[PDB]
Amino acid sequence: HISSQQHEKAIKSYFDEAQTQGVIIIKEGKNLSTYGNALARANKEYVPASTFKMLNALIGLENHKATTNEIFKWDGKKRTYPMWEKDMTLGEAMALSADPVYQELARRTGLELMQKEVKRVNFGNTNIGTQVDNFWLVGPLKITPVQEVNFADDLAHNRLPFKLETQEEVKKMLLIKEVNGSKIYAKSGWGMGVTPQVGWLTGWVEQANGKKIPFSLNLEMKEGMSGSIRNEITYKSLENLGII
Repeated sequence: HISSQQHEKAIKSYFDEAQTQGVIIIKEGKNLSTYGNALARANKEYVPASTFKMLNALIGLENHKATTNEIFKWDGKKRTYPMWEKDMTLGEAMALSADPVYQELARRTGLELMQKEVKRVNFGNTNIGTQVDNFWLVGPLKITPVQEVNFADDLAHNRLPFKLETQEEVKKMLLIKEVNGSKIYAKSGWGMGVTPQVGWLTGWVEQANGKKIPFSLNLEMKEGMSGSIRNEITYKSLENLGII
């Protein structure tokens, strides 16, 4: 079998080769493992960016601000990315990380219920400030990679304080890959406002035999970089560890 010195070296190298700094936390049962080329990022706070869509969806659905088949219409105004200029369900908006749809959901939820719910779930530092529609991009909401992997663990196991059905509905939105009888569920994130910029991929592997292994990748994104680096580093890491 492969030494842990070798696993640690290989996974550090994936971050080194992307010329970034980052950490990937893996949780097996109750045990947290930190890998990568910048381990001390593990308990530093960063903005959640689009990772917050997972919780935005849980809250909106739990509180009847939307259903999973409702179509959010594009209002016809130019959006940052052309793929966002279409009508979509929460689930399609989740896959495209369409922030305008999630901003609409946050506004339906409203600042007051959003604050209560985020406090109730104990997400990150739990502060959302005064603007219901932008608190996940440039503050004041922050969260550590450890807190992200613990949130994933909670969602993967239906332990968050929302109906089981709400959790299943949001989980069905998060399937991003199947790989040898393993399913990967995750939400990506790219905070382009903050400096430096933060990249996330937080989720879990559901293995053939039913076991769920949560992970959170957290790295620095730079002007040169492609978004799929987050996926590539993650898949390479989970494979190196034989998780997938």
